[PDB]
Amino acid sequence: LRHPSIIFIDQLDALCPKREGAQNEVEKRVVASLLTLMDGIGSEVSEGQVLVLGATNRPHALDAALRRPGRFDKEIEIGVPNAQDRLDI
Amino acid sequence: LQKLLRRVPHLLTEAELLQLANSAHGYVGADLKVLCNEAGLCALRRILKKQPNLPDVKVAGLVKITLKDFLQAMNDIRPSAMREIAIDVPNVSWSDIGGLESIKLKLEQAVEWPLKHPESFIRMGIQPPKGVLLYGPPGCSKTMIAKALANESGLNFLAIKGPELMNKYVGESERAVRETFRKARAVAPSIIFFDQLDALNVADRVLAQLLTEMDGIEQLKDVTILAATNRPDRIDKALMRPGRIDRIIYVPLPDAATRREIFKLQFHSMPVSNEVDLDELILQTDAYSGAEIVAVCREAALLALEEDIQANLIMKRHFTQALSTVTPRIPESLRRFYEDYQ
Amino acid sequence: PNVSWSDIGGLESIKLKLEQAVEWPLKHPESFIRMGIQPPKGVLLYGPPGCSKTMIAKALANESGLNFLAIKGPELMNKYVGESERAVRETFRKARAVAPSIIFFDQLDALAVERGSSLGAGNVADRVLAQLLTEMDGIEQLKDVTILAATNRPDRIDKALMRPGRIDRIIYVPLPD
Amino acid sequence: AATNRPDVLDTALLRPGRLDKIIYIPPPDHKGRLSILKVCTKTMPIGPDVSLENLAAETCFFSGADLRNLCTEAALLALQENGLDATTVKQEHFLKSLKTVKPSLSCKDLALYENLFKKEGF
Amino acid sequence: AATNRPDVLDTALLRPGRLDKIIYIPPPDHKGRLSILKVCTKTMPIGPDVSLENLAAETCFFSGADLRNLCTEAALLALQENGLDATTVKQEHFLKSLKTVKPSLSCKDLALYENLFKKEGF
Repeated sequence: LRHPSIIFIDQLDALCPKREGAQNEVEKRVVASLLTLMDGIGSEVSEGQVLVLGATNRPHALDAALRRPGRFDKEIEIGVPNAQDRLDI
Repeated sequence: LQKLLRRVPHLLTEAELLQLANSAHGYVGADLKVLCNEAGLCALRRILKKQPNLPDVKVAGLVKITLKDFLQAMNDIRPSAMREIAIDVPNVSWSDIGGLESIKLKLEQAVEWPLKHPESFIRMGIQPPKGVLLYGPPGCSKTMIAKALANESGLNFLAIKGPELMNKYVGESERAVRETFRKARAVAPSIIFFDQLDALNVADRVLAQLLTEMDGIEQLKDVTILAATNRPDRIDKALMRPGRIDRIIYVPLPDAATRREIFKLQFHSMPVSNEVDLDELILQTDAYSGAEIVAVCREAALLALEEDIQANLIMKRHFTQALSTVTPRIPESLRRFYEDYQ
Repeated sequence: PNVSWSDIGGLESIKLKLEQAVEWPLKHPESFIRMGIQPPKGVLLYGPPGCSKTMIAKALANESGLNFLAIKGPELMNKYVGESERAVRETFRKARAVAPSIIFFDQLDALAVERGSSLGAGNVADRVLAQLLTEMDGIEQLKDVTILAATNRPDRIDKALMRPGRIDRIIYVPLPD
Repeated sequence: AATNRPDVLDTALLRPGRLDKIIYIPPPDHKGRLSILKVCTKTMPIGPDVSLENLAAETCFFSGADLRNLCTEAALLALQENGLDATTVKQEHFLKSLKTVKPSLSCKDLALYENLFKKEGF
Repeated sequence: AATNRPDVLDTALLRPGRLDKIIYIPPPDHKGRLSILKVCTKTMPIGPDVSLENLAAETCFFSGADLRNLCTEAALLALQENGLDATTVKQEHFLKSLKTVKPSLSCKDLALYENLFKKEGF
């Protein structure tokens, strides 16, 4: 409409944990349709107004196809603190 | 890959591309464009990290590619289809296994002789035989015989594994059988290598799916099923019927003439001294499967390099030491099981 | 911590055999082409049960200078199927991102389920083994990652892991002196 | 009706009024196996050194399908040995085929039919 | 967790991390069966003719509960054959009660456990 859209997606793991089972349900078919909107619409037509944010709960339940470069290529690790790191809490 | 590299400069040779094409497995053509984007990015990161730290007027003028930054680029960009069935023409010849003359002619009677010489079965009054069961002691020697038959004269190759299929779920085991026989009939000579089928709820409706498709290739004589097992007892008698599986061939542990041919091929590629004798090595090597005879020669040659780094010849003392470290894995109780069965 | 080679008494001939798979492909490459041998991949260690095999591989990671990563056998078995399948892939990706590294897979004999108790335990062992065989093919030409494996029962290991190119050397460790 | 496991069928089917006549199809004897062998011999060029009476005594605990497999193997062994234009099948081809073809009957299921015999249905 | 048929149990339940330190509850022995009889005959008035060692030698393949049934029924037979007011349980009442209490163990059940005992499973 006027593209102010800062896209943050919560419950990253709860979208599809490695596409679940996909027996009679459409979690596999809403990724490649969304892949037109990002690889195609999220990048080709955005010049900086489209950026997808998402944090993961389980590190070993996300889909491995979402770690391809150009889409979710980088990674910033936030984890346990050190003794000096938990001092200034 | 040769047409996707028509614009990007690279430094790769003919044997370097064939090594990359053979190692790439399950990559569809859409993944290879993503992989060719990542090779140009990772070479740009290598040439900026390198000790030329000049501005980029002519840094990007030359960022040629190697095999090292395709192999780095395959870490992040991974296969997209490694469950789909693909055909191949495998490269194993009969001279690599050792020369198995009598086993070759029994397999040749079921895969070539129904088409090339059909008058011989009619004058002898026997029906031409269909699919062959192979039984023997455990090892990897049975699948190399089936791969070597698929190399000498046509006969493109497809494979189904035994206990993988049984422990899977209900639905996915069904059309995996039907898709294998469909692609084997599109490709004009075909060998369907079935693995250990003595593993065969899940016990019904996979055997029943396999029975109705193997009756479909009854009249078509260009498709041959081949099966291997370690136990001849627990194959059920629905499969062992005249019409589906007739011929039974025994593949033994290697005898005295076969073990000399594996040794003589291996002594060509390595410098062996003239003080050892082959006839002492044949008698001490008894019950040594074919992979273990290759493993003795690598062990004895590595031990001679350990005692001196500048070594030209391999002596008798290393062969005595290599025979003690490598032992036969098969127990001797299973050895007389197959001798009492014969 | 760290254990050096002079802490462990004896076992000096196991050092030269372990150096032929790690340091000798890059430092003396011309000896293998003189004999006609492809240089060996990672090493299986077998013997009596104990803590002696962990101190040998940590002495290799401390002397020449290498990264140490560990995968433990029974801990991959009692997890979820998709959880266990990618823990192998994340470990091989991290051990390839840092360039000289040793992967120590401990207790390989845990990837072999008797055919009973097969309410799921069979499938876990099939999909872990097929992922591990795919990663061993990938690190074949890199000449910088070695897989040391330790076991107590040498005959329950699967036959597909012992083709020439995946695991080549078998080394016997003794009873402790 | 034809079945190979009589043990499992409900006693309610063998009442008078549903299934009356029960016929026992025997496994072959020595004289029975000599006549099964003459059917398979009928289109092979068997030379004048083969005695089927001595071979019928050696073939114990065979069914009819295993005797059909024995003549198939001995014809195929004479194809690979004497050549593609082989004309005769001899006795030593038949003795070598007994080592590969093995019996499928036993005294477990043969004595099962002797128990079932009188057991209940008499 | 306690069970009496551990052949049915799942292998994934018996793993390092789930359930370890398996303990075996021995079916009793002669020195062990003498101690069970002293617990049961503590309250009972026992005459001085009864020897508990001779009863434990004749007792074989008894469980712990069958030793309690033997002391119960031999005490009831003393009330029957010597009236409602009696302070006597003699030795012959115990031997007369061995004809109506039978052992509940055998070598078929006992060698099952000592086979799983041997690897196989546990």
